[PDB]
Amino acid sequence: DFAKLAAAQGDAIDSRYHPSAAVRRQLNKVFPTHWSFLLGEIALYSFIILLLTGVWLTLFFDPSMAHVTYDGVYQPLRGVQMSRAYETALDISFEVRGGLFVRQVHHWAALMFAASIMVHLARIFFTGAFRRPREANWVIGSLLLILAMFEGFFGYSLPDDLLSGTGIRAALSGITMGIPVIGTWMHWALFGGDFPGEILIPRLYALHILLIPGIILALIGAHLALVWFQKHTQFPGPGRTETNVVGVRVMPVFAVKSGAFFAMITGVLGLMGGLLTINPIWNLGPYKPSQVSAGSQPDFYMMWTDGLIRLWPAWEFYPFGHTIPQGVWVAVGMGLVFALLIAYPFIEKKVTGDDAHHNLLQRPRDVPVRTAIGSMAIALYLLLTFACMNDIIALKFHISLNATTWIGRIGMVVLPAIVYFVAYRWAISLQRSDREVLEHGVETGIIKRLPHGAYVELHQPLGPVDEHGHPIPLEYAGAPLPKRMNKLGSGGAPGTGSFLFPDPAVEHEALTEAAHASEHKSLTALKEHQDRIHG
Amino acid sequence: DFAKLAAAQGDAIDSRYHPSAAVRRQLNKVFPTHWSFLLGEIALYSFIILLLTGVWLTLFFDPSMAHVTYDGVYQPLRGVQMSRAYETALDISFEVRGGLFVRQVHHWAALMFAASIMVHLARIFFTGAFRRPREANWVIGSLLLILAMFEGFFGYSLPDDLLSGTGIRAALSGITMGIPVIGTWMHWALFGGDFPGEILIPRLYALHILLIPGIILALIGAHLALVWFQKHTQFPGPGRTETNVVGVRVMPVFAVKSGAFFAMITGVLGLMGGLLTINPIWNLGPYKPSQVSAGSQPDFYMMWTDGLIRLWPAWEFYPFGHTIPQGVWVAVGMGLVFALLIAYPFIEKKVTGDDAHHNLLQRPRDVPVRTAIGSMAIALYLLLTFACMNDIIALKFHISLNATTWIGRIGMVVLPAIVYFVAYRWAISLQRSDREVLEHGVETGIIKRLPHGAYVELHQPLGPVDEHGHPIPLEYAGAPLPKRMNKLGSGGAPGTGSFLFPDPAVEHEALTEAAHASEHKSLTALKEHQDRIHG
Ligand SMILES: CC(C)=CCC/C(C)=C/CC/C(C)=C/CC/C(C)=C/CC/C(C)=C/CC/C(C)=C/CC/C(C)=C/CC/C(C)=C/CC/C(C)=C/CC1=C(C)C(=O)c2ccccc2C1=O
Ligand SMILES: CC(C)=CCC/C(C)=C/CC/C(C)=C/CC/C(C)=C/CC/C(C)=C\CC/C(C)=C/CC/C(C)=C/CC/C(C)=C/CC/C(C)=C/CC1=C(C)C(=O)c2ccccc2C1=O
Ligand SMILES: CC(C)=CCC/C(C)=C\CC/C(C)=C/CC/C(C)=C/CC/C(C)=C/CC/C(C)=C/CC/C(C)=C/CC/C(C)=C/CC/C(C)=C\CC1=C(C)C(=O)c2ccccc2C1=O
Ligand SMILES: CCCCCCCC/C=C\CCCCCCCC(=O)OC[C@H](COP(=O)(O)OCCN)OC(=O)CCCCCCCCCCCCCCC
Ligand code: HEM
Ligand code: HEM
Repeated sequence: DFAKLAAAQGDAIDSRYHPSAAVRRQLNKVFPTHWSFLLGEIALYSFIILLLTGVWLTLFFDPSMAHVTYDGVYQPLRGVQMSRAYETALDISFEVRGGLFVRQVHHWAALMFAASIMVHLARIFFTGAFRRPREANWVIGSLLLILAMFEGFFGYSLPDDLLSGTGIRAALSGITMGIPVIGTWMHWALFGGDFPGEILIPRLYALHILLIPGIILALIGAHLALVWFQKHTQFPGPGRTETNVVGVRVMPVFAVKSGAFFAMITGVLGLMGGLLTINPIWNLGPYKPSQVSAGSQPDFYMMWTDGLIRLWPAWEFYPFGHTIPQGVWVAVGMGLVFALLIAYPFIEKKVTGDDAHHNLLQRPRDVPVRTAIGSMAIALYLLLTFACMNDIIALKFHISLNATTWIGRIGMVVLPAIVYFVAYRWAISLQRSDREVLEHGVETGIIKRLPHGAYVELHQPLGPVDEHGHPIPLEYAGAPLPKRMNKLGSGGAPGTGSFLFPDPAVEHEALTEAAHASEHKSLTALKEHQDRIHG
Repeated sequence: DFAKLAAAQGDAIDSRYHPSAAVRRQLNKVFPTHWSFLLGEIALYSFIILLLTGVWLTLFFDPSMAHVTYDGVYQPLRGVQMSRAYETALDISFEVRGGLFVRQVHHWAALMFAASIMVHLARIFFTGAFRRPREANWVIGSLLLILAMFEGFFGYSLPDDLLSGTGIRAALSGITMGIPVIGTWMHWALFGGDFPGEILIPRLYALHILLIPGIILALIGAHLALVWFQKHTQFPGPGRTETNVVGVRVMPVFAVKSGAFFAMITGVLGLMGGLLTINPIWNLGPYKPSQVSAGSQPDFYMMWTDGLIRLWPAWEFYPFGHTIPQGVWVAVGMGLVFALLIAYPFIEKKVTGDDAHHNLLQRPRDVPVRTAIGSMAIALYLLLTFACMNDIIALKFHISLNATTWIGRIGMVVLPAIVYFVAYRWAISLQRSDREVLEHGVETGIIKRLPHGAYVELHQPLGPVDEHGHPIPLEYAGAPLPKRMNKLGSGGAPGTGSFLFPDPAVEHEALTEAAHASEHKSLTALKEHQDRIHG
């Protein structure tokens, strides 16, 4: 008797505790059903997959520089001096069933985690989901993005490898040791001495399995709690105002679709862990200071820092008996990037002057300057990311390496400006398109007027029509407009039988009539709620 | 203008978010001010200190069996093959400033964590805090205790040492291989091979710094949330009923005293880490299968399992072509111990019939059978612990080793019975003493009657006095009774000046009658509330 068991367990729960009111509040909480609001959920799900795979990896990984001859199963690396970290990473890859798959899906989950954090940041920045409220949420999210970047940096550096060890030698050692006043002191305190210090990988292992992931988990908890109790903002729409949340309740629809999205995201990650090879450490021999490859790139999230290193024009300063290497330039650049990213909402509010409590998002077109600035920043980030890849770009796409380097150098001041101007004008022209649609109706097929040979597009007004043909122009309301009769009630009722065969006419008529009635009911409910709110 | 800054920050917080009602609820939450309710806080604080010191330790610890010659500073161990784990533990001890202190305070915090968990378990069990509302809390707390025990095991097993290594060899390896159908398979899965498998310490390091601490943190969060929302139970008292919490609010008093208690617990643990030497691994050479020591004990929280191993009388069964060693006996014993501990509240309610919502604690004297059973269990646990220590007990206290082993064997069935009987009768006699006080008043000095030579103790009634000398007996209300006029309004007004010199008589009188007024005001307020609840 499952129903009896469920009722008895509910009574027991509500007797031991009294969670009825709180649980009802959680279930009734309304969440907007916009697709762009699942971008953060992508990052959350990738983080969960990262945790689950990381536990499995920690069950088999041994962090240490203690030198060992492989004497394992991978023949091409046998009798070669390697660290225990590399040896156990190879053991995971080869001598543990499914270990290669687990580590590959872990690395793919890391890449998706970074990418989805970046996409979520784009969404919130361009839709203005940070101003007045949620500004602290944006701040902690920026901290979270930085932590994710460095977490992946320590992760793919964890198995002592030629590629990743070269990346460590470049960034962690050179940049740290070039910093003027305390650079060498930070280097020696991180590495327990010179660069190959015997504690680097154990320290990174601690940082990467417990310390940084613990902070990421705490900040994700704060992030989700803030989103939960500072009700999710929504785009302007029919019944959507600054003092309501139009969407679907947590229990029936939102919960099921979020769980299904989690399932699909982990399916994509597993498919890619299987079908696509990520970080073949067996190909990448053990780290040796004397050995190196030509690629020498970090993961795509640190690729912009690496590209900054490559592009910056070798400017070094030599004060009285001292040196200020080019590493400090990139270090200060990263510091500025992170400071600006963290402090943007406060910078934006100081500049514009808007401290009003904003709960309705604004379409990126409706804010030309901010969308222009975001496009400029994304252009700079892409420029740096491809500058880091200039080696392979030059190799495959036949362009001289010096040409790629100088293309990056010139573009990082030219391309951001070009993209800013183009994005600003593009946003304003999207606004102009919205206004033309508002004042003339949607466009359709052309008709030749009866008496004379006039051609008229035969528009379709979106609002009340004046006594004569032309309609009364509507006022923009911050919400998307239908620019194709395609997406309106025009040519959208195919025979509802099947792909191969029809259904009985009675069933088809019943189905289509019921669907039309449901559409009428939904639109009327939205219209009446909107009228009640604004009247 | 700190006041203005605080006001502006509060307004900004209440504008961005709306935490006014929730924060007021948290601040106004009332917590009973009984000392025994700080026992769980002791464990929580020791856990926090454990986290803080463990992060520092992981910054310097390298888990690996990779063999290395020390070549450090510690002269007595130079050129000796040791695992990198032992080498880095020695490096923490000697070659890191304060690393010895940090690891010692970490181990002392582990011991205090186990001890305070045990004391808190005793408190709740004997006071009946596990009844209907909080059996789930009891269950998760039992899981927490088990996790704490095993994490301490893995923690003092992390630095591969002679003592910890032989303890691992005995408990983990032997008792795992002993298990009949899957013992050897479990051993091979855990160690990745034979006992000295080269993944054991990395696996334990992961389990100990990330996995088990994560589960313990989640369970402590659930525990504290349950205590917070299922308002803390309280002992019977003047104004205390099953539907109220008499105590102090969170903000002014409880928060301050809890923070101060955490400070003092940290101070005790730091003082111990300084003055008392805990696990001096340097005296203990690196683990070798051949080297041994006479002591060979685990930490006190696993000493009971080790004592079970020692005492259980070598009963092995040999099915058709197989063996069932004596280790499986102890494995089943531990299983039974944990099962009974976790399932006691449900066992208690099945036995007694209590399905009532209990919010008033029971005095251990007021619940004899449960008090007797708890005393019997504590006696068994102490017998097992001292049986594990029987080696050192025999060495120092001159008792034959065989004599101690057989004392343990006989007493593990005799001492539990003796302690059960004694505790049951002791509880009933405490009840009898309480009723004697209720019916005769508190006892005082003797007086010789005027006409004849009778001697009367000159009692002091605690309630209304009959028309004649003898008082009207009061009804027992589950609250402690004052058996000394010491603790009542008698002999409690020393000169309030100072230790060496007096104060002006006007000041002394003002202070003393102010205190008298305050204490009688408190008594009257409690009395009025008690009368108001029913009257
Ligand atoms: C399994 C099992 C319990 C087997 C029996 C072995 C055993 C514990 C026998 C009892 C030990 C005793 C009390 C020996 C003294 C001789 C004796 C038996 C006298 C008769 C006992 C009796 C009924 C006396 C009447 C009055 C009475 C109650 C006297 C008790 C006297 C004592 C010793 C009280 C304290 C109890 C106690 C600490 C016993 C030893 C237990 C342990 C584990 C001590 C651990 C310990 C040791 C071993 C150190 O060397 C040490 C060195 C430096 C700093 C700290 C320590 C430390 O903590
Ligand atoms: C970026 C932004 C919105 C900024 C707001 C303004 C602001 C506050 C700036 C503060 C700091 C400064 C100085 C920033 C300038 C440079 C900068 C952004 C530095 C930090 C870099 C960083 C940590 C994060 C930037 C993240 C971001 C939003 C990236 C664009 C990602 C998005 C939304 C892409 C569109 C979504 C989508 C369908 C993508 C798939 C289509 C493809 C393939 C797009 C192109 C593409 C991309 C985007 C790669 O990242 C990439 C990496 C490695 C190999 C190849 C590719 C590649 O082909
Ligand atoms: C060789 C080898 C080892 C292979 C394995 C690889 C490995 C190591 C690990 C991966 C293996 C596993 C275990 C994969 C599956 C992971 C997993 C749990 C998937 C669940 C998805 C699934 C099976 C769905 C079935 C379809 C179905 C009926 C769905 C509806 C019922 C379900 C499952 C609902 C789940 C709801 C859900 C995702 C809860 C997540 C809980 C968390 C952390 C947060 C909740 C939460 C969410 C989700 C928000 O979006 C949100 C947005 C704004 C503010 C707050 C929140 C918030 O608090
Ligand atoms: C990849 C790209 C790089 C990354 C890009 C992200 C960084 C933030 C982006 C842009 C910041 C500069 C914005 C433009 C600032 C406008 C200047 C001005 O002239 O002030 C006019 C305003 C309007 O006032 P109004 O009553 O509307 O009158 C209309 C008059 N025509 O005045 C004010 O309130 C504000 C005056 C002071 C503003 C100070 C803002 C900067 C604070 C320091 C942070 C560092 C900035 C880094 C810059 C890159
Ligand atoms: C929080 C976000 C995280 C990110 C972005 C991340 C990223 C990465 C990446 C990219 C790798 C390289 C894998 C490879 O090269 O095969 C890695 C390795 C590893 N990660 Fe993480 N990780 C995260 C969290 C975790 C967690 C929570 C754990 C433990 C529970 C963990 C444990 C490990 C281990 C043990 C390795 C070494 C595997 C190997 O050497 O192949 N990671 N991580
Ligand atoms: C939660 C309860 C915990 C308990 C009961 C516990 C217990 C112990 C004990 C008794 C030791 C032996 C120390 C020595 O022999 O000097 C130890 C070692 C260690 N603990 Fe834990 N610990 C806990 C949590 C943690 C956490 C959270 C971390 C990491 C953040 C950690 C990291 C370590 C490390 C790295 C060692 C080895 C250091 C050494 O060998 O000296 N512990 N643990």
